[PDB]
Amino acid sequence: PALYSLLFLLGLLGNGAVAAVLLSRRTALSSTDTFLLHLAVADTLLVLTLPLWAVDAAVQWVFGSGLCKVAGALFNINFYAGALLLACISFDRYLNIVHATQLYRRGPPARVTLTCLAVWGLCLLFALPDFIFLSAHHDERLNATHCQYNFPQVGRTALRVLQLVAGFLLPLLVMAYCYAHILAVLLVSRGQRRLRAMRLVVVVVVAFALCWTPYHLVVLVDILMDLGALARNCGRESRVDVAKSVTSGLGYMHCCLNPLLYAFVGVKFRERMWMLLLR
Amino acid sequence: TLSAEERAALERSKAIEKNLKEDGISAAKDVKLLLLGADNSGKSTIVKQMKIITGIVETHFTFKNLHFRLFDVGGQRSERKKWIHCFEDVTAIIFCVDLSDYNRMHESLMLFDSICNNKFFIDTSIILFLNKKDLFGEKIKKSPLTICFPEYTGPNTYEDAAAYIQAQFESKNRSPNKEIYCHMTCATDTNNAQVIFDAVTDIIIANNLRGCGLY
Amino acid sequence: DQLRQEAEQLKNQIRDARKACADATLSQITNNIDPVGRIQMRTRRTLRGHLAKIYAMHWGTDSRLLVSASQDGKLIIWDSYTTNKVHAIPLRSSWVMTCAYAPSGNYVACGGLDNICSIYNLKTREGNVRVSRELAGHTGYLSCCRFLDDNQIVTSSGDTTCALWDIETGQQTTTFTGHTGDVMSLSLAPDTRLFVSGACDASAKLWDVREGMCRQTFTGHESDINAICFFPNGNAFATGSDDATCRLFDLRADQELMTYSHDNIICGITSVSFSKSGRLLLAGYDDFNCNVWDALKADRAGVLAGHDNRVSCLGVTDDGMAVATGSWDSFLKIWN
Amino acid sequence: DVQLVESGGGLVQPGGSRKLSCSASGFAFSSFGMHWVRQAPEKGLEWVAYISSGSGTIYYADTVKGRFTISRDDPKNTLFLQMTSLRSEDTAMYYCVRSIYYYGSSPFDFWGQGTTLTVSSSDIVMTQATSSVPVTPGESVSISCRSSKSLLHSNGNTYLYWFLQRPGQSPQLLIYRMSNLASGVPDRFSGSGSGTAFTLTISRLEAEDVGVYYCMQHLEYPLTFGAGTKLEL
Amino acid sequence: IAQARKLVEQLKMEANIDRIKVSKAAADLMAYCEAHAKEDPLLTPVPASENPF
Ligand SMILES: CC1(C)[C@H]2CC=C(C[N+](C)(C)Cc3ccc(-c4ccccc4I)cc3)[C@@H]1C2
Repeated sequence: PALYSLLFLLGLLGNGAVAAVLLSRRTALSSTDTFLLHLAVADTLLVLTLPLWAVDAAVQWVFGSGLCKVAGALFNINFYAGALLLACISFDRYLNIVHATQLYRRGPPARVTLTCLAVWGLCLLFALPDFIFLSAHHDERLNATHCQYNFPQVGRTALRVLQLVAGFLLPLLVMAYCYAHILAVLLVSRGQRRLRAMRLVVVVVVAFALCWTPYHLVVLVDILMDLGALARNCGRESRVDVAKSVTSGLGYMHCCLNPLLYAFVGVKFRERMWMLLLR
Repeated sequence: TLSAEERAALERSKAIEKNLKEDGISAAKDVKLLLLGADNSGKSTIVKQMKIITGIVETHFTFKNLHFRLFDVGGQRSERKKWIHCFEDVTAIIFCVDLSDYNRMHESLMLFDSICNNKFFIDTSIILFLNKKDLFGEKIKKSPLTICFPEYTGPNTYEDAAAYIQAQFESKNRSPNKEIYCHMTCATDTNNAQVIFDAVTDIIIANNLRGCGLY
Repeated sequence: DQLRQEAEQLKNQIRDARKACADATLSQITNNIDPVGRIQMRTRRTLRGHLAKIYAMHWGTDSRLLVSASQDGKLIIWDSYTTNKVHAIPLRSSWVMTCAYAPSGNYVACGGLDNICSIYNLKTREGNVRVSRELAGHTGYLSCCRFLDDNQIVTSSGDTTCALWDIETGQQTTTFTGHTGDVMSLSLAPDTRLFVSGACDASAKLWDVREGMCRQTFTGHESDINAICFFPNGNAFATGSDDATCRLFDLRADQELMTYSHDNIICGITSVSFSKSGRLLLAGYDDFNCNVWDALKADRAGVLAGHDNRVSCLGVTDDGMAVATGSWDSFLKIWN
Repeated sequence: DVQLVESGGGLVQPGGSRKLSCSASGFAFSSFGMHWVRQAPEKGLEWVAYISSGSGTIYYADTVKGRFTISRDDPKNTLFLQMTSLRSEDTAMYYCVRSIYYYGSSPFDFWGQGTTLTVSSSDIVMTQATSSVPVTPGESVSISCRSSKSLLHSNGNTYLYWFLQRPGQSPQLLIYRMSNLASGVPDRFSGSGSGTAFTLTISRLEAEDVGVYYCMQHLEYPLTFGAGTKLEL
Repeated sequence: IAQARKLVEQLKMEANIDRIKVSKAAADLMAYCEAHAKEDPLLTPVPASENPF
């Protein structure tokens, strides 16, 4: 539990400072700055539920069905927001580094609120089912009390496939394409800044892949088990649950790391933070 | 805004705001480059597509879906410190040097050192042009490159001499994050706009890396 | 050869006589005057619409209309009360470092690196602003402009020389010489018979507009003087320098009365202005701030924290009801 | 010089339609709002329609709403009025006027020459008590007109305009808000008032001051005129 | 040889001025900023009803 709480403190402190710094500007914010602020807000909201998940995985759910609905809606909204916002950040970097000549502007701040609002609305519409269907169930397999869906097994499979294909595959493909082309362009440029750019891009891609692939891999394993492609047994189910727990821990670790891997490495953000602290 | 005439005044203000915004859009695809160097340095004949337009001279040739504006500040005969900040936001500085004017080499070096280390130009990249190669090759044979640079120790061949000249000019940087795109051009060199464009392309990409948080 | 000795001894006589007058420092007479307290002023208006950096600004004599010059090649006339854009004038050259508003309000002036002072007539029968005259003759950039009448304007350039023009004819009536460096500012006396100019030779001098003669010269700044302004009663003025200090000079005493330095200030002053009474001295620095100085005691009475870039211009309405400041962030802010 | 010339008037049968054209020449037509004002035979001025700069705002008098429509052709510097169904009450001389609105402007300075139209066979009320006022040159004169609402506003500006029409000519602007002298008029004219009572006073009356004086309110649409006061020599 | 000729002449004019004690000159500045002290909106806040902003 100490590591859980330690994860909680760092995540709140990291994201909160990032959100505070960007909100302390008196002028327009760069497109990537806006996306970073939205990602920080979403991740803060998502990590606000960490003790809830820790308690539920520890003993059981004891907070009732209403809190299930509220927490599930919050979590799904912020999860999809984080995924889509990372994809949008990668696309923005691609457009600003691969087509930099064709998108050159003489210092007008291009507004990007449309995409942010669209992403948030799509997240809310995706999370809609949580408000209605998530509840508390008394299982007969584990003799415990967890928060789960009450959809038919076919509905569960459909929802799991939707999660897999709309939270992992599309963001992963978009990020891969964008960052690979960014690397290709940078390696054929001339300057003393391309080295750190390539290193940071590779680090970000590796972090995302190695922090998100495990959880969705476990989800795919469960989908296959529920589709008849795999056999159900006590040992396999126990291993699946252990993998769920460990992968969720890794995901929360990625969420707490996100401020470091996207904001604190940029010179612009560091100067902003120092100026704000001076004031 | 309640009054009838105060309502018409508010309409007029909005019509002005709309025109200001449109003018900003139409003047967004323009790259501003500052021209510097001594006299007779070829700073008036870099790109043969001039289309010009005492004081400040501007040139606004266009090339590859981009509008380039070249500002010449010759003839001011004042202290640069008090008008140099007007160009703080230029994309890059184009510097011209004449390789056939030994007596003017020292003035050019003094100019380059002051500009390269100006507090305002701590981030603006420089495009160094070393013009008039043909004369340099003809003059070096008669006059060795020792009078202008007494510390020169290498051979008296064109390839080595030029590299030393470029090395000295590049030696005044004394700072990171600022690169110098040195190039050698002759009188009959049509491809000078190409050199500026690709160098600006790298300058723009580097700036975006800073804005996009990748640096 | 001998004149050089004569030049040196004449300077000594000036200094020796200058030292005789000084009996008690300004800070030593006004020590028992109660302070002014913390001057808390909050933004009331924010005029936005300028794209590039703003380099100059002037108040209309009616204390309601404004004019501002920006590097984007626009000259905008603002209605302060409502924040409405009365006019927007396109400029031939986008390099503009000054602008002035005529006392009558019929004309407005502009200039910069082009070495030409352009005068625009606002009250035209055709309903659009037109350039009435273009004044030429300066061999360097134009630093300041100030109207004397509807047909007379004073200019200063980096040529080290000021001038007085006759807008009707367009020729140069009088030329003022004596500076050994760029002239960066001037302020017209309230009675418009004398004016002062701050130059890069670290000196300011007082000129007789009618006689074309240098009546006095004031020294003390360690660097160039960036701005200058007359005291409201016309018997003193204040100068701002890259030295990171402001100083108060008296014409009758012919010396420096007080300095406005603080250990925490390192940058140079870009603008200087007084209040209607003359007790507050507002100056704009490069640290993105303006400090209000109790001109009688040289104490920081307040700070106008705002803007995201250097503050380039200052202004106070003839009625003293507001303060306007422009910056390189392309925003004008009115304070009260 | 500034010049507004109108054409398209004449004799039309009742229930027909005509178009009036007002072609400007000599100013920035694109920046000026334009009005239509008509004056039926020896009756008095009456505001008709208004089209703003950029055509954003359009207003009509209640009398002509639905029948008339006003359009502006900026590139060609022309102002139009399309009249669809003309009653016998529309016969009048239609005037083309220009108005520019910004802080401290004179929004009715120049009037067109007018075109005659003949047809075969809530609001603020402004009153001019006296219809005629005999006087001789060199004598001070005073003309007053009241109003229903107080033309004073929160701005402190009293929105009242004084126009003088000479025999056979179009009206001319004299005082544009309550006391401001229109450019070009002699300084002998003066204006004053408070709230709902106003007066225009002339000193050292000349031989060219004979005509009819109209007082108009620009506080809110529809613009309304006075009956008019005539000076007789 | 001639450029400095006028330089000395200017100094002679500038050296012959009937100056006054700084004590008097300083006092006059103090008096002015006090007499016109009630008419300065910035120095003393003006009631919000009379403030155009
Ligand atoms: C949270 C609840 C209280 C309600 C919603 C779902 C719950 C369980 N579940 C589904 C395990 C949460 C979950 C989901 C996804 C991740 C994750 C994976 C990879 C990368 C980043 C992340 I974040 C982590 C945890 C508990 C009931």
